[PDB]
Amino acid sequence: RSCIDTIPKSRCTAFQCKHSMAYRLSFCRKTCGTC
Repeated sequence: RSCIDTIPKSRCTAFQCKHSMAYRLSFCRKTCGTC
């Protein structure tokens, strides 16, 4: 189970991490903690 972020965490900030899953889905996989 290997996933990698491919976004600026900046985008998956606390404000979009639990708001913009569009990043926190599989863009900020680890970065947020969703993969």
